[PDB]
Amino acid sequence: MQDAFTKAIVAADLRGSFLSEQELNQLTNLVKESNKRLDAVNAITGNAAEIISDAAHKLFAEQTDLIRPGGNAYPNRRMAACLRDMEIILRYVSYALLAGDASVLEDRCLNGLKETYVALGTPTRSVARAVQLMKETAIGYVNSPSGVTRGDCSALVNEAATYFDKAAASIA
Amino acid sequence: MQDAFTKAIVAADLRGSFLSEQELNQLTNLVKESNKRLDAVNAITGNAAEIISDAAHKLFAEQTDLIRPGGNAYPNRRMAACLRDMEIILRYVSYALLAGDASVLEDRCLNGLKETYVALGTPTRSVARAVQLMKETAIGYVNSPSGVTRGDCSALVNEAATYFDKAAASIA
Amino acid sequence: MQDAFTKAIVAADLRGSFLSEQELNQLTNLVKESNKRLDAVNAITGNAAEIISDAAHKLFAEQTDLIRPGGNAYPNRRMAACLRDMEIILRYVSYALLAGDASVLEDRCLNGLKETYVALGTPTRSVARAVQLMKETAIGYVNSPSGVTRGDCSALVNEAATYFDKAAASIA
Amino acid sequence: MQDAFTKAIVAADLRGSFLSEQELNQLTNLVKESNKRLDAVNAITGNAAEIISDAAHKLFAEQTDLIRPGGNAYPNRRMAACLRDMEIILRYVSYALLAGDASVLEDRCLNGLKETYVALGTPTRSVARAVQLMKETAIGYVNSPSGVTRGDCSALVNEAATYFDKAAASIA
Amino acid sequence: EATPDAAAQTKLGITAVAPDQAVELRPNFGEAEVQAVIRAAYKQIFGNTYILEADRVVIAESLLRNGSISVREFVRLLAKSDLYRDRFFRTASNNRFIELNFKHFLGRAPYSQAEIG
Amino acid sequence: MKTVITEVIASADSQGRFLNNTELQAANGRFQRATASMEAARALTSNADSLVKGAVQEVYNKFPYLTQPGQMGYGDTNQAKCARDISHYLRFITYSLVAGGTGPLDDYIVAGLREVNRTFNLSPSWYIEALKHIKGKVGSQLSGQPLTEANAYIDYCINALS
Amino acid sequence: MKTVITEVIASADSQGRFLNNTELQAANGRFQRATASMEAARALTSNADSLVKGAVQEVYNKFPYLTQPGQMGYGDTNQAKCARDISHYLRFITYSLVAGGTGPLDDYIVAGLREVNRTFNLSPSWYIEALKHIKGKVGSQLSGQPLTEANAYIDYCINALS
Amino acid sequence: MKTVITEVIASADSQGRFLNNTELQAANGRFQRATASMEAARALTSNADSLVKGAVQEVYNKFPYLTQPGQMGYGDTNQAKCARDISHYLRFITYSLVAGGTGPLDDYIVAGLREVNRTFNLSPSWYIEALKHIKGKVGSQLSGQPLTEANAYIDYCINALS
Amino acid sequence: MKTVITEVIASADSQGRFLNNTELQAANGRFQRATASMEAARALTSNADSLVKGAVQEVYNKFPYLTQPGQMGYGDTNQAKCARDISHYLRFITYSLVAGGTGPLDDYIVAGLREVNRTFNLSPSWYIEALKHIKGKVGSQLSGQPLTEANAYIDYCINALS
Ligand SMILES: *[C@H](C)[C@H]1/C(=C/c2[nH]c(/C=C3N=C(/C=C4\NC(=O)C(CC)=C4C)C(C)=C\3CCC(=O)O)c(CCC(=O)O)c2C)NC(=O)[C@@H]1C
Ligand SMILES: *[C@H](C)[C@H]1/C(=C/c2[nH]c(/C=C3N=C(/C=C4\NC(=O)C(CC)=C4C)C(C)=C\3CCC(=O)O)c(CCC(=O)O)c2C)NC(=O)[C@@H]1C
Ligand SMILES: *[C@H](C)[C@H]1/C(=C/c2[nH]c(/C=C3N=C(/C=C4\NC(=O)C(CC)=C4C)C(C)=C\3CCC(=O)O)c(CCC(=O)O)c2C)NC(=O)[C@@H]1C
Ligand SMILES: *[C@H](C)[C@H]1/C(=C/c2[nH]c(/C=C3N=C(/C=C4\NC(=O)C(CC)=C4C)C(C)=C\3CCC(=O)O)c(CCC(=O)O)c2C)NC(=O)[C@@H]1C
Ligand SMILES: *[C@H](C)[C@H]1/C(=C/c2[nH]c(/C=C3N=C(/C=C4\NC(=O)C(CC)=C4C)C(C)=C\3CCC(=O)O)c(CCC(=O)O)c2C)NC(=O)[C@@H]1C
Ligand SMILES: *[C@H](C)[C@H]1/C(=C/c2[nH]c(/C=C3N=C(/C=C4\NC(=O)C(CC)=C4C)C(C)=C\3CCC(=O)O)c(CCC(=O)O)c2C)NC(=O)[C@@H]1C
Ligand SMILES: *[C@H](C)[C@H]1/C(=C/c2[nH]c(/C=C3N=C(/C=C4\NC(=O)C(CC)=C4C)C(C)=C\3CCC(=O)O)c(CCC(=O)O)c2C)NC(=O)[C@@H]1C
Ligand SMILES: *[C@H](C)[C@H]1/C(=C/c2[nH]c(/C=C3N=C(/C=C4\NC(=O)C(CC)=C4C)C(C)=C\3CCC(=O)O)c(CCC(=O)O)c2C)NC(=O)[C@@H]1C
Ligand SMILES: *[C@H](C)[C@H]1/C(=C/c2[nH]c(/C=C3N=C(/C=C4\NC(=O)C(CC)=C4C)C(C)=C\3CCC(=O)O)c(CCC(=O)O)c2C)NC(=O)[C@@H]1C
Ligand SMILES: *[C@H](C)[C@H]1/C(=C/c2[nH]c(/C=C3N=C(/C=C4\NC(=O)C(CC)=C4C)C(C)=C\3CCC(=O)O)c(CCC(=O)O)c2C)NC(=O)[C@@H]1C
Ligand SMILES: *[C@H](C)[C@H]1/C(=C/c2[nH]c(/C=C3N=C(/C=C4\NC(=O)C(CC)=C4C)C(C)=C\3CCC(=O)O)c(CCC(=O)O)c2C)NC(=O)[C@@H]1C
Repeated sequence: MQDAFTKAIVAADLRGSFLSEQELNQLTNLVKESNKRLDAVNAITGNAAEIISDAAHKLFAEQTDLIRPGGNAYPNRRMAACLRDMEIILRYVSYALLAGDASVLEDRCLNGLKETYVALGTPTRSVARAVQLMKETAIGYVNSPSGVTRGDCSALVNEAATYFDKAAASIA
Repeated sequence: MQDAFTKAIVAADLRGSFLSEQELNQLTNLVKESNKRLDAVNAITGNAAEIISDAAHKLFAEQTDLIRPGGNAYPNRRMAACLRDMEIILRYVSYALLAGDASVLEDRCLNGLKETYVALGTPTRSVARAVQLMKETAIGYVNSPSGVTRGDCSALVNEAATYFDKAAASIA
Repeated sequence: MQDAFTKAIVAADLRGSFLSEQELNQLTNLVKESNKRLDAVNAITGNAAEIISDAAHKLFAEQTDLIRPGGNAYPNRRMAACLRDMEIILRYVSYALLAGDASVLEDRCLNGLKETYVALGTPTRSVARAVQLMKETAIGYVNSPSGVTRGDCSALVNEAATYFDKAAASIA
Repeated sequence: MQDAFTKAIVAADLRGSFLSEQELNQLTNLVKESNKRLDAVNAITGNAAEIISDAAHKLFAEQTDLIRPGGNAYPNRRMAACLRDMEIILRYVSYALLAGDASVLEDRCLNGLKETYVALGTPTRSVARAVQLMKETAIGYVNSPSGVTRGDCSALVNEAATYFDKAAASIA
Repeated sequence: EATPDAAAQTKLGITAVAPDQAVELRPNFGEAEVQAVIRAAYKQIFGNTYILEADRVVIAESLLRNGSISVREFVRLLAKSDLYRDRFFRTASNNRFIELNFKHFLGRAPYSQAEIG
Repeated sequence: MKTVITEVIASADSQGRFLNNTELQAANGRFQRATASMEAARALTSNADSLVKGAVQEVYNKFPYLTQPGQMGYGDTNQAKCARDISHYLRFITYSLVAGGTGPLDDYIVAGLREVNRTFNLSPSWYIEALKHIKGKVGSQLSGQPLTEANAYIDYCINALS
Repeated sequence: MKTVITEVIASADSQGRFLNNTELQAANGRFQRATASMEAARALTSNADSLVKGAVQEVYNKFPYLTQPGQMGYGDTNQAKCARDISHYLRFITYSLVAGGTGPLDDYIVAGLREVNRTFNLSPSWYIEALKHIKGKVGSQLSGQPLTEANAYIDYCINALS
Repeated sequence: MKTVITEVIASADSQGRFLNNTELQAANGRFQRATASMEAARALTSNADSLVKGAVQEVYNKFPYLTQPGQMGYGDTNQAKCARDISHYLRFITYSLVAGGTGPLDDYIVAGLREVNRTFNLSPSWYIEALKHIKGKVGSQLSGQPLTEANAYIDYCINALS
Repeated sequence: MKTVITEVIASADSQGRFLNNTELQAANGRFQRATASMEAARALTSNADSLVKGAVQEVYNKFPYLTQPGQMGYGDTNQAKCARDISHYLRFITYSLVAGGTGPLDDYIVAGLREVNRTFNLSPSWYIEALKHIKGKVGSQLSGQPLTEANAYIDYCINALS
């Protein structure tokens, strides 16, 4: 795979050089945030089930037709898939969040997804929507925990967002 | 696969005919050369390791960038592949030489090799170069043995060349 | 696998020694007979189908019950197997004959054969019988060929026998 | 798999009870030693290659016959296997050492090994010997490192021994 | 009389293989990831026998990198190998061979005498 | 059983390599954390009982009808079982804290959870409440990292149940 | 196509190894044999026709009823076919002699032999006689190794047919 | 590339499960160590050159004959290469310290090491000395955990080379 | 063990067919060659010793430093081993000549060659010289095909070693 550290390495390698002092300071800083970073991840994983459950409810309240005969979330079999997919995307996002890098998400998960959805006749728009619904709920937890030392997580929060968005975009 | 004999057959088959006397005489004489033919092959196989070793040295002295960071023969892992490939090509060439037919070399190795190399970002030109470097060294041995009955191998030598060249061309 | 030559080697190896001059002379002699040896094999392979066909007829003339309902060669399905088996055994025997060594026959074919037959309820006795019937027919050809230079094949003939017999014994 | 912690759990489970306060204090203490424990492992892994190399030399100086034609370590192929085996045994031992439990060693590594050795004809006693030779060398490193904070590792050292010995015994 | 869960496994030493981890080759696989599938395949497909440097099959595993062939095709190339023949088939009887092929190709053993036939 | 330590061994073992720095780093992580984990376990172990009572109880408040005759919550046997079960969940959680991995939970509780529950018509919902109620209580006796750990594991089950 | 030369290449190719002494020895065997083989082919090629006539004929003597109306041997079309077919067999045999392997035979004649023959109700027996009759004639024009070779291939078919 | 973080992701990913407490514990380990690791890298990076000179040199003392004409150590080109190579080893080591895993080492240096070395007749021995000499020098500029880390990685190569 | 004869059997066996002309041709090759092969073996076997001394010696000339104290070439034990080893190479070569295939070489010498050599730090180079020196001497006692055969096998090892 790849992640923040490995990435920087690789770049450095092609230049053929030791790591720039500047570049170290990216990583040095990254370390400092770790604890925050971790809690963020922990928050998602802890609430996973819920995040999804929630998003779904809202998705189906909005796009009633998905669950009507002839729609894409009907019948049960399909519905199941739709739920499963949402979850997966989430799973990956989390992974990325820990790594500190989109890659894993892009390569295992997002790559080819649009086209699949297309071929099946799944409405990409709706998928994207779901992803956002998820995003908001997820942030909700990341950003409002209990028994964590109070401080600023914004930086992480935004990066989280981006991941969700890469997803939304590439699917859409 | 195919070889000189089989080939002639197949042709004859489509005409629907017994082999022409003329055609037999190709094969008759082909047989006569066997012994020479064999020794030629034996010479390559016997010197294999060296042929490669040699060619490589020269390849890297010329195209120094291949072995610099960012080049295609760096790092070790890649280098290894590059060596391996050279060898393979050689192996097939030899095979052809015995068969008395290009086919085996082209079908097993050359068909699609270029494209592979391209997709990877391997510089096809350099590959081709290597193949030639090999060619020259190889001929060197074929043509200058010791303790073999002295005689004219030219005919074989040229055919050898051609095989190498088909390789060079299709890769390039 | 193994054959006459390889075998002698292996022995020599454990002693840790170069091959004894005496031992070479076994192999030297063995070579000389080659031509005979080959023709023998050729004779079997050439007549294969027949050898079997014949043996079978005789087998069933003797043990009528095998082909009666309740017997082991009935119904068709079983009959087929029985024929198939005979053939195989033959095939191997031939192989051995060429190698100049029982091994191949023992390892691929004879090893476990009895027990198989037992588990199935195949009557080992009858199997053995078949093998002999085959033996005699086969020798018949080996020993009476057409267009071959006349001389003494006895030595080979006997070795052939032995192979057949090893088979008969281990099955039985 | 299993290790020190997991094990204690399982015991507790069969009693059907929460962990005894006394029992916690075993684990609490075990933790405290971690750092020592780790360094021990690190020492083995760091010296691995050599440990083996060494042991081998001594093994073959003692049991000359293993390397003589007819012995079990001759020829090359066999020798190679023997070296691989030594490494595997070592590898496991280390694993155990980290886990703080024999199990892993017993199940993956030692389980079946005697029987294998028997089938091969490999002399179990010699194997055991090798294992010991290794043991001593290994301890050597564990116990005499450089740049580590000075203190007492005995406790660990002995446990290491035991692992080696379980190996020796079960093979033998 | 109490047994730890997974006592049955620890007796019979099937502990490692009972639930068995699957290895999957994934897209844009790394260089270490492929090395691990190869490692796995040679352990299962070959027998747990030792593959020495010489033994390894360079051409087949080169194709596995760069996704020319899938792992299912990789396994097929391994199974048709001097090396697979030399071990397994050439020394075995057809009953021992077929029973070995079940196992390495599919974890199960043969369910019935018909399958062998 | 999945703990940090077992995993790295496993991974090392698969690749066929010695434990190198990579894995030890990981192990170190487990050991540093332990101090907090262990603390949490001591706290749960002590208050066990009280937590259990409280939970069982809660469930009934949440689902009054269970206690009516002809229901599942009704008649002591069932209540006893209900208690027992929750005890278990707790027990395992402690275990997992100490073992430093979900392993204990996975193998005892989670594996086969669904089918058991289906065949005996135990509603996941119930368990969940139990847990939640617990989580809330634990959220007093503990604090900082110790707390954090406790939660993680408790949740892990919630998610498995749901 | 299976000839000596192709096989050793194949075997070498599979293992991924250079052609070493082992294989060349084999090759040497072929090509040494060729001289005899080639001779045989020249002999068959020349007498082709005459061999064919003789064979076809034979078959009819052997199976008189074929020539009766409503049978297969009856009416010229069929006779033509019958001729054609045998020609083929012969043709291939020559090929195989020259190629120095059964290859040509296997791929043209043998593969699918059964089913073809079944679906069109060609009786193997017939072909066989043809061949035998041939073999007998060839047993005059040739001698020594040349002969031996001719036989081998002719037989090879007999066995495949039967 | 194998680092702590990538591995746990991988393992999680294979099973198809979310990152649970087990893995995070591990990650945490990596991050705590980093501070020491990073320090070590700063130290090697700075003294690089000097380490390299010293090493190359050493090798020649250890193997005088290399510097004789017609040998490998002889003539500047070779010396240049020799330098380059060791630089590389070092470079990668630093990388690995920072990445917190052997990953970088494995993929650049180790994979294919053998064959390269065989085909160009580089004796592992040499490299080894280089490393050892280095290790000895590093054993002054560093101390405590930073040191320990440096060693680990340096060794890792020794073992791979041997 | 791979000899011509074993291979054709194997190939025949795989396809599931009787040995047909194809294979026999090959076999014939092996047998006719044998006469030369056998001759070569008689020649090597006789001069063995002398060849060995000469080789060992050579190696030392080529690599003087080996004989210095604290090196591998130094002290009789090592010299004895060195002798032993080369004897082996020779022994096997003879075997292979007689067996008519590389088989004997592959299984004794080649398989596992690398790792052995790595673990004990035997430099392939040495062996090679030994062989070369040998090859040169053999290039006097033999001539024509006998010679050719001898070379083939000798080389085969050179290539395996390198
Ligand atoms: C960010 C979204 C929210 C937030 C986070 C936050 N966390 C800390 C500090 C820590 N959190 C952890 C978490 C872990 N460390 C581990 O090893 C693991 C896995 C086993 C976890 C879950 C730890 C240990 C710390 C340090 C000590 C502590 O008491 O927290 C902070 C403090 C800043 C820092 O980086 O130390 C913060 C701010 N707080 C919020 O308000 C955000 C919503
Ligand atoms: C060396 C002269 C040049 C060079 C070679 C090079 N090749 C690769 C990668 C591959 N090469 C092949 C090709 C073959 N494999 C086969 O099976 C056959 C016969 C059909 C051939 C000829 C393949 C399969 C690959 C890809 C996968 C693999 O590594 O095996 C590389 C490595 C590229 C990479 O990204 O790892 C290299 C270096 N390139 C040079 O720099 C030289 C000029
Ligand atoms: C040609 C590249 C160079 C050359 C070859 C050459 N060879 C011969 C004759 C023979 N060579 C062989 C060799 C073999 N026959 C085999 O069966 C095998 C494999 C086991 C080999 C390797 C043989 C046996 C002969 C026949 C006579 C002999 O004793 O060598 C010649 C002479 C011409 C001929 O065809 O007989 C020649 C010219 N020597 C050269 O001059 C070329 C540089
Ligand atoms: C014929 C002379 C007798 C006969 C034979 C018979 N055999 C079977 C079944 C099998 N026989 C074998 C044979 C072999 N297994 C090997 O591995 C080898 C060597 C490579 C041989 C020769 C095997 C594998 C089977 C089992 C598979 C199968 O059932 O086809 C049968 C069928 C048994 C049944 O009940 O279906 C028979 C009949 N039996 C006779 O009556 C003859 C005396
Ligand atoms: C023995 C069972 C019967 C017999 C055989 C026999 N054959 C020869 C001589 C030869 N036969 C062959 C046959 C082959 N050599 C090959 O290479 C091949 C496969 C490609 C075959 C089929 C050859 C070439 C010879 C040598 C030439 C010749 O025909 O003479 C003999 C003579 C003895 C000898 O060669 O030393 C004999 C006896 N003849 C009998 O009397 C038996 C019935
Ligand atoms: C025991 C065989 C020898 C010994 C060990 C020893 N080690 C320490 C202390 C530490 N060792 C480590 C090592 C690690 N911790 C990790 O997290 C990792 C993996 C990344 C390693 C390799 C650490 C961090 C410590 C703490 C600081 C320190 O170096 O002291 C001690 C001190 C006692 C303690 O409880 O820590 C000792 C004794 N020393 C010997 O003399 C033995 C031969
Ligand atoms: C070396 C100290 C001694 C020695 C060992 C030895 N072993 C073999 C062959 C095998 N050894 C094993 C063992 C293992 N497989 C495993 O996975 C494990 C660990 C879990 C072990 C220990 C196996 C399976 C083999 C067979 C290898 C194969 O399949 O090819 C040999 C070689 C025997 C042979 O002929 O292959 C040897 C020599 N024997 C000694 O003499 C030393 C004292
Ligand atoms: C409590 C919230 C409710 C309740 C529970 C209840 N459970 C059962 C029966 C079982 N409960 C379990 C659960 C476990 N047993 C285990 O072994 C484990 C893993 C360690 C768990 C989590 C099981 C397996 C059973 C079935 C076997 C058994 O006989 O107990 C019952 C009885 C169900 C029945 O139909 O007999 C009940 C009622 N009781 C309450 O009051 C709550 C509604
Ligand atoms: C001669 C003994 C008898 C005979 C033969 C005959 N053959 C056919 C038809 C076919 N014959 C063949 C055979 C071949 N075709 C091939 O391609 C090859 C391999 C190169 C062979 C051996 C085939 C395929 C056919 C099918 C149709 C066709 O003609 O191609 C017939 C016609 C039967 C019909 O009704 O189709 C006949 C009669 N003719 C005689 O009189 C003899 C009894
Ligand atoms: C120094 C200890 C000795 C020495 C070295 C020397 N090295 C080479 C050639 C190569 N060395 C390497 C090593 C690497 N290249 C890589 O890509 C990597 C991993 C990233 C490493 C470690 C390689 C690949 C080569 C071959 C390519 C090349 O030579 O450019 C030589 C040249 C030998 C030759 O060309 O035959 C030498 C001499 N020389 C000394 O002074 C020391 C004894
Ligand atoms: C001779 C050119 C140099 C030399 C050699 C030397 N060899 C060893 C040790 C071994 N050599 C071998 C070789 C073989 N043993 C086999 O079984 C086979 C296959 C049949 C071969 C080729 C082996 C395996 C060993 C290791 C076991 C043993 O003790 O023999 C040494 C000793 C190395 C050591 O570390 O003790 C030496 C020195 N000696 C010289 O003078 C030359 C430099």
